[PDB]
Amino acid sequence: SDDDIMMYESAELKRVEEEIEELKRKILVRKKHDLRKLSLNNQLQELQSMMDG
Repeated sequence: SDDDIMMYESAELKRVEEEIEELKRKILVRKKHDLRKLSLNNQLQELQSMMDG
């Protein structure tokens, strides 16, 4: 059964692949999240300074 083992490794490779695609999807969600968070942080700073002077 060395082609049973091979079928197991083949199934494990497919699973890891789907994890990497899922991970890549997360990272992209997180980049857009963090740009938006940065952008908001700047808007609040401009606002604070506007009330300052």
